[PDB]
Amino acid sequence: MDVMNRLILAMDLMNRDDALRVTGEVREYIDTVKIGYPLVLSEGMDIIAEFRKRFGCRIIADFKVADIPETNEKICRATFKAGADAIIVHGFPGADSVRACLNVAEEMGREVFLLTEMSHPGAEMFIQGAADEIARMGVDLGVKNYVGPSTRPERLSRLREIIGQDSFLISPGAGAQGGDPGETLRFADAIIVGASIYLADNPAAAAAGIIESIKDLL
Amino acid sequence: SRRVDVMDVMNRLILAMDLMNRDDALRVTGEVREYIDTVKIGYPLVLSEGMDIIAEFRKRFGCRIIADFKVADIPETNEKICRATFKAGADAIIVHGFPGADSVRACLNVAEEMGREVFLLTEMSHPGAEMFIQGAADEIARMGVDLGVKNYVGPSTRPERLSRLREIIGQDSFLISPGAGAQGGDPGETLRFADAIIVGASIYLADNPAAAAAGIIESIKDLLNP
Ligand SMILES: O=c1cc(O)n([C@@H]2O[C@H](COP(=O)(O)O)[C@@H](O)[C@H]2O)c(=O)[nH]1
Ligand SMILES: O=c1cc(O)n([C@@H]2O[C@H](COP(=O)(O)O)[C@@H](O)[C@H]2O)c(=O)[nH]1
Repeated sequence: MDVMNRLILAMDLMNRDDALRVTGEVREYIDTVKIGYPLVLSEGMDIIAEFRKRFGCRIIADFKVADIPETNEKICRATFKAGADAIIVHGFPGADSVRACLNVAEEMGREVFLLTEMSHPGAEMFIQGAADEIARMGVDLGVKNYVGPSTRPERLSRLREIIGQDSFLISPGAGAQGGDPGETLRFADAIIVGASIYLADNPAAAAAGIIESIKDLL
Repeated sequence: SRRVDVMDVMNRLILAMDLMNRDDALRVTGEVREYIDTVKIGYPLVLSEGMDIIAEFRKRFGCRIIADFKVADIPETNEKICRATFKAGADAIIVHGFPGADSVRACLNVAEEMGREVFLLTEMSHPGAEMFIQGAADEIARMGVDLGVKNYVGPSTRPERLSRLREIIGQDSFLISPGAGAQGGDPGETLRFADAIIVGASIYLADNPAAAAAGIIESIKDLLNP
């Protein structure tokens, strides 16, 4: 997919008015919005349909789907019915769980993003040791879209090595968590940015500033 | 209950209510209410009908509600998810252990503040669980013990693993177990180790869900009470 300015907004405000207002402020800079459970649990799945309709943007549902295959299927169907273009799925529950999501996405013309390694310190306990194998499992499953950590560019490089140059890689952890936009974009196709933008005094200025800092990579 | 300090679950049977429309979900839950007082509500129903389905279940049935949200994000996002869930009236939430201790601790802190419970999911019931989760499961359980977790989830499909998990978490912990029924787990064998079983489709897709629940209860009657 073609993400404008290589920048995806993580819209984790939990109030519909604040979420709509802030997203509107940065819409000229960003055409791809990640909506997760903080906003969806607070305002309902209809918020995905509303965002796509109002903003004419791509919506990635960040649901970190992590259940058994049959439940994963139900979650994916509900999510795509609401109009999401893509869904983020954990790889650690294994290949049948991921395949269930891939099957629903194929049926409905949507994409699965496989989360391979996470950005937070706790990721080092169990996920990091499995991450290379999760990525390889994704390759064998036919996964073309992946998520890996801005906070560990050496791990992004390794992930890129496994998934190849044609796969799409997006990366959270830039800004608030300490990752650097420019360094992350050496390996990832796009960065995900949340609080650095949505908690800024001027979200538009924050977005513009991030974009200026990576201007030569656009 | 098996101990005075653990969650009392009527008939050791928790309904996994994964129907995806309000009318069917309310009907089936109402039909089985004389057998079951504890309902696990997950994303299939919540995404379809909204978090206010929790409010409706509390109103109509007064059942204990476990929000099966398999929380599996970074600590900051986990906190937001737990806050929204308990704000909506859930009694407890289920959290993955695979993302590590800081992510689990975030959920425990919210539960502590809000006077609710966290269940730690240690090993899963489906075959895919063997690829990565099973190899980490003993360590995930020990992590739970180190963090002071009292409530755990482990697989009905593998009682030999439940035996081991019960060893790690001890007799003073509360353990519930999905995979009984549809996925092939046996209720009686599972209840050797688990305090309660979770059952979904073999009840909610039955021609007569009440009859299905009653049949499960009859099959485990020697294990019921207290
Ligand atoms: O490994 C990961 C995977 C994520 O989806 N995320 C998500 O990316 C976003 C990061 O937001 P922020 O820029 O405010 O740190 C959050 O929505 C978070 O849940 C993450 O931080 N790390
Ligand atoms: O390891 C696990 C953990 C679960 O929460 N579950 C959940 O338990 C329920 C099982 O339902 P069923 O009896 O229809 O197989 C589903 O809601 C599923 O998401 C599971 O099956 N295995």
